[PDB]
Amino acid sequence: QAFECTLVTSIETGAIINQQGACDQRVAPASTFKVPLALIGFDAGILQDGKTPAWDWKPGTEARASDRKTVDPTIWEQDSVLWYSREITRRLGPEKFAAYVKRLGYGNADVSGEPGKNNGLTHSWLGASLTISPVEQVGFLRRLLGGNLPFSRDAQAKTRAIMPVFDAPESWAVHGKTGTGYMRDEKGNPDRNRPFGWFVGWAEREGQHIVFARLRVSDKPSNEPLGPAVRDAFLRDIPRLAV
Amino acid sequence: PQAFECTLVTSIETGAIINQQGACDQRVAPASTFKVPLALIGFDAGILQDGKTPAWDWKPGTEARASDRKTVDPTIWEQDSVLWYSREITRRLGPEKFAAYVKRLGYGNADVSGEPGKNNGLTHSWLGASLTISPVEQVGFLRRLLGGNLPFSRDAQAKTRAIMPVFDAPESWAVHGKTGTGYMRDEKGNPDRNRPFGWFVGWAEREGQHIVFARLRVSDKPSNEPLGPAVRDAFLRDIPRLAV
Amino acid sequence: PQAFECTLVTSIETGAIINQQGACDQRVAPASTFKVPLALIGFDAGILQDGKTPAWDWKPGTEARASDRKTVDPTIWEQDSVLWYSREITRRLGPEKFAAYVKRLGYGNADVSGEPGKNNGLTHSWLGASLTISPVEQVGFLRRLLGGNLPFSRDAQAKTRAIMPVFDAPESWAVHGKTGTGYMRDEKGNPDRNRPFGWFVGWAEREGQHIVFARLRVSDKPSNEPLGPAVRDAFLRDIPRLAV
Amino acid sequence: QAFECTLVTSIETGAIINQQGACDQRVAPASTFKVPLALIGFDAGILQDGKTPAWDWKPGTEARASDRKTVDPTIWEQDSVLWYSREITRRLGPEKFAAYVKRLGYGNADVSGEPGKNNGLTHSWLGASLTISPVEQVGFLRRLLGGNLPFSRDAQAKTRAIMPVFDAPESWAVHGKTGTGYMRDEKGNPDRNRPFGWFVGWAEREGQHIVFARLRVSDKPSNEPLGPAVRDAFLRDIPRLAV
Repeated sequence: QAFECTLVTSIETGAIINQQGACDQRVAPASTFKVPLALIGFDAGILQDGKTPAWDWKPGTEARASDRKTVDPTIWEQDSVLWYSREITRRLGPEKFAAYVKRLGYGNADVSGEPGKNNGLTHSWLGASLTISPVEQVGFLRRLLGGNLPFSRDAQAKTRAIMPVFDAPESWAVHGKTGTGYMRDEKGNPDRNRPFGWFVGWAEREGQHIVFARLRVSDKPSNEPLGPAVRDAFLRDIPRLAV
Repeated sequence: PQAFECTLVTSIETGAIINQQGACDQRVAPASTFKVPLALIGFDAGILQDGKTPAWDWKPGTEARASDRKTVDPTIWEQDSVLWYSREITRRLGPEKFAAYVKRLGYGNADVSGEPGKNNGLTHSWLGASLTISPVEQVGFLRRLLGGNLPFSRDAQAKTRAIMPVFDAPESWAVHGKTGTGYMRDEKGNPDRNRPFGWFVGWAEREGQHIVFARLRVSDKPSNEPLGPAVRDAFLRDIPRLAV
Repeated sequence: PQAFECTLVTSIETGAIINQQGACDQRVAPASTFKVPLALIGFDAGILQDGKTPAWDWKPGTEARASDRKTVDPTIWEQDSVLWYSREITRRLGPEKFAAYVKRLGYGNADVSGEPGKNNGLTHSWLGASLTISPVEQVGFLRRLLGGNLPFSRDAQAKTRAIMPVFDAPESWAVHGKTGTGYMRDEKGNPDRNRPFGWFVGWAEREGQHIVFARLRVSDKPSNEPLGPAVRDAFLRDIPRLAV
Repeated sequence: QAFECTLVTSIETGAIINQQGACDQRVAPASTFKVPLALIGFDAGILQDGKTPAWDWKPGTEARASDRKTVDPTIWEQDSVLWYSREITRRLGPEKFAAYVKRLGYGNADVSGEPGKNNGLTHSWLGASLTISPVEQVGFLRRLLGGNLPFSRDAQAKTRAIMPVFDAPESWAVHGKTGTGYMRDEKGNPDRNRPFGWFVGWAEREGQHIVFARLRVSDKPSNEPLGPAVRDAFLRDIPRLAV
């Protein structure tokens, strides 16, 4: 159980450009969920623009030691700061959060979490219940770029605006979000020996517009976060993959 | 008690024990976890300046591993083995300074005189010749190092922490740890390749949460793999659950 | 301002200007510094393969100086004059491929339609018939070429860089540059042999240090020698000073 | 302002075999200074043998783009790698460097650099203060080959052992070091239009040992480094000159 899936699709044509692997295995989105959660936050009025609201880290909430303590939506997409996402879902509540996710048609749309643990608002996108496949990531991103999601066009445009931007060889302008996670073991604990990494988003060059998702599931531990390593490998591969 | 494993995890913010398996008071040679206090001694004594200085070169007379015959700075010294770099620090210190520094630290039994009749205190004391330390004493030393509370300059303590190898772990943890490997001494001061042991000691941090740990595994069967790396990989896998 | 000189030098590692003399936005014909983008277009279109392929022969019906009536490959083509080799590349492209390639490059004004009524877009556009570019636009194009950041395959960009002429300079610099020579157009689109101009554009590299440059001299007196080689030799002499 | 000097001397006699020009004009040794600096490095313990120490190029230091990034004393004499020589002098410090050169009696023995620039440890042998004539180069090399220099014979033997080796016509075995530099203009900047090239060393064949130095100072720019061209010309000339 260790693989890598890559799906590259033309937005204009809709046709497959490049597909490696079956691309239908569902795993937790990890922090690629910051893209649909940003859309939900902007639509609900919790998030306002790229700089509003700026929240301060509170003791007792989870964040990396390298994370910045004052976070706005733009920095939220760059750092880990799991508490920022958890504050958004807390302000939504269980019922608004579940209905929002069902309106998105995002993966299995299961944010109830683990049964008997009441962790749907804090862990569902980390491995507690919510899963999504590379083909469904692409399906969601295509709908986001076409303005077709049942969310306000203002919230959709702001979601695209805080997406991290990267430069790829051969003049490809890439907008993408990384995600790092770990498969659960028997007891339901994160397994450091089974990391997985996402890189999803879209890219443009001249007239061409593409949308992609790369997923790599490993069965050996990684010293670095796997998400950034998957992204770097994909940024190097994207000029060859898009021809 | 021929074969055992001990784990001690302590919270910096509260001072309380988070998790303890075993008695954790069995004293054993530090065996290259000693690079943590030796780095502190080096920075304080002026022998070391920063993570890139001094960069010493291996010389043909000095015995070393094949991969250790190169230029080495304090950062590389902590990442790889490079035993000769450690021995160059103690050679510059001398026996009197080295004994006074370790005694001032209260590090284990603070005995770096080596084996009597062999004059190997500067070269083998932390490898099994005299110096021993327990997991609870290692956590005690690490706890004061993190707070800048050892009787040394805060600058030297900060530089020691900065060259510690870093590892990523689930649930936003970042682990700064040093491994160690060796063999238990026999009935009369000699290695016993049937009783290997492994260390992994250090600290781990999230935002507003710091913990200090020491893991010691002593076996009664030989092992192909060095025990240090195996102990580290298992602790990094366990630390998300041992921390809550 | 009929006569002037402009020099722009930019750092790749930082993206910042190192040295600028003059405004550097005056557009003139590239005049065989266009061999750099035309080589890129040639490699990308499959017309050119590598530094030695294809080797085309001059044929008796073709305009050329005495020294250019021989076998020519891309390496020789960038080293020597050989205007007919450039004309053979654009003939194989055709007007619509040539115009789209230059527009895809964003090279200067991207106008290769030539002088209206003369149908010389494929033969004279980069020699003063339509296509113009400024020193800042030369540096911008060369900066992207050096990083493989033009909208072409990294292979074609690498082969374009490999056939650039190389010159050595003091302080361990190696300069990869292309010269250019021509005359300014007059009031009604005709050569003004009293206003010669010279280019020297390219990049220079030391270990871990890359810079991109363009120097353009426009005169108002007829020159003894072609101006390209004179601008080059002066720039090669100046580059150690301008780079620090 | 432009000339070429060549001095060829016998070891068995000390007598001149061939001399073209006056051979007393002093110019900067450039990287023929790598021969005396190698002797200083082995004697001071900074250098150990042909393969130790191996240093790595660090960003911000000067080297040709074609130079290898990992250098030992053998490769040091073959590539340019100005940073390798500069690291050697930095470990000596200003006083040990000047005292070593003074004990060597090398040219004008002036490594203080230009006044006000404090570049004695970085530019003195490139044109900032240190100069040497062809006859002084032969004088130094003759004392190196005889073991006469006031340095350990271990250091002397290792300096000779890393000297580049070339094959010359008519069975001449040549040990030579190349050097390339540029005369300074008014403000002390290197003048590309006034390059100069060294080739110095010794050569052996049957029962004949010769020492030589060739210097060409030009007043027109050189297409390639002058040093290698001077060496190639001298290797062609050496069977006729030693006759």
